[PDB]
Amino acid sequence: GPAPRVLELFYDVLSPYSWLGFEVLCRYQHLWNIKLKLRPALLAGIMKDSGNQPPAMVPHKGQYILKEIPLLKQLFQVPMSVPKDFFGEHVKKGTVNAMRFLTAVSMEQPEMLEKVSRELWMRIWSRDEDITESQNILSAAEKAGMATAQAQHLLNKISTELVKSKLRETTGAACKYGAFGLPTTVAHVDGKTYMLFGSDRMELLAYLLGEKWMGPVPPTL
Amino acid sequence: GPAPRVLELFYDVLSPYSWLGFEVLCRYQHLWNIKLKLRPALLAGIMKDSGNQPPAMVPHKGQYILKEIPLLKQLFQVPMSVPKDFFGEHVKKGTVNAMRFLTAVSMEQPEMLEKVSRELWMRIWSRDEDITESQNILSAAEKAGMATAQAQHLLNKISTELVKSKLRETTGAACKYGAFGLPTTVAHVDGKTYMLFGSDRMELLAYLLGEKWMGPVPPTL
Ligand SMILES: N[C@@H](CCC(=O)N[C@@H](CS)C(=O)NCC(=O)O)C(=O)O
Ligand SMILES: N[C@@H](CCC(=O)N[C@@H](CS)C(=O)NCC(=O)O)C(=O)O
Repeated sequence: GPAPRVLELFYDVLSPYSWLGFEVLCRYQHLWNIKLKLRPALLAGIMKDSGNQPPAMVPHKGQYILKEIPLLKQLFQVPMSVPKDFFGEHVKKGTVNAMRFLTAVSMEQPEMLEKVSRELWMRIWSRDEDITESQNILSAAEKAGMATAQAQHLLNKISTELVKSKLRETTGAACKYGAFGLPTTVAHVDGKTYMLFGSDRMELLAYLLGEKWMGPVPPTL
Repeated sequence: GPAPRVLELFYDVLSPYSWLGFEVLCRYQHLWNIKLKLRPALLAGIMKDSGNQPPAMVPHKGQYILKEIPLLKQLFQVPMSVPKDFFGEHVKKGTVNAMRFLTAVSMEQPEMLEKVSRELWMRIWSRDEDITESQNILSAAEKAGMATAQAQHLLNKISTELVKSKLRETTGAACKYGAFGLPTTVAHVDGKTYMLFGSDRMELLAYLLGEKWMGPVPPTL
């Protein structure tokens, strides 16, 4: 049939909404005529370029997010839980090491990107564990089924210039597309380019794609 | 059968997303076991009684909104078109008048609230006409099917203290629920209270209610 439409998903494991958007597209890549391309980006890098302000700046907005997540995780069926101090410890510690590792993985082990991204989320957004320390990142990759030698090998590269600039490029591409936050999904359909922000634009995306929307947890074939 | 669940929708005709959320709930009040209670509120008051600035302050973000509206109007099937001087004209001015009239309508002519609200949006958000002048607001009420004498009568009360404070009270109730923008929908289900922001949370609202989601334009049959 018709060539699949390419979907570029820009995300940062630091983001709970990115994990929601990510699981939804991951589920639909076996149902819609699409080709999912995972693009590891840095939220901080995107908020920096886009000159975007902290969505928490507003007391009711930040509060709202923390009360919303526990409801959305049920709908989307993603085992996540609001950290003990998200806006404090995880956000300020950062994700550069994680995002750079995922970048290395997308360059050398593209078939593991999905699972390793999921494991890093399981740590920070499911078990409130740390994902800034090499041995922790390494544990995530190993749970994702990656061999210890291979994981360590990629980890050794996150300090490389190839990987460092690959991350900066990938997050610059998202801004060039107009990104101002994550998740950002860019859909390439019949010569057109759509940029959708958030994990609640998957139903609009189906419409633009001419695909059928069946909820965040569509029925497996 | 179980008593219907009350859904409170806070909206301001100034808001294009409030109109989207508004039409969605208006179409589902015939399908879901719910009771829709339209609550006219003033965005500006919500923006103040919460300290939340206009979302267009982030350059990349205002642009996203104006590009997204044309796509969402199709999905939702709502005849809207983006104004010209949205800022130094429609917004800079205000809707205080239109929201006060809608408040008077909700107090004396509750069965016309829906239609009149829909006609005021048709003006500002569909034909880019004005809705700050009495004779204009009047025109909206007439197209809604409201007799000119009745409409004029209500218009004469928008200066009253009853009406003025009713609008302030209603928009304050939104803030007490945690509102930081519009549309804000508050669902009361089994003793629990959910506050959902946006026209893109109806699919989560359906899950919380135990109802079936069938897109922004459910099968009226
Ligand atoms: N409404 C979106 C919210 C997504 C969101 O708030 N993402 C955060 C990072 S986890 C962000 O990038 N925000 C930028 C903004 O709100 O302008 C959803 O339901 O997924
Ligand atoms: N993504 C939401 C956006 C709703 C929105 O942007 N609402 C505006 C008024 S029209 C607001 O009150 N924004 C406050 C904010 O974004 O913090 C939707 O699809 O409804």
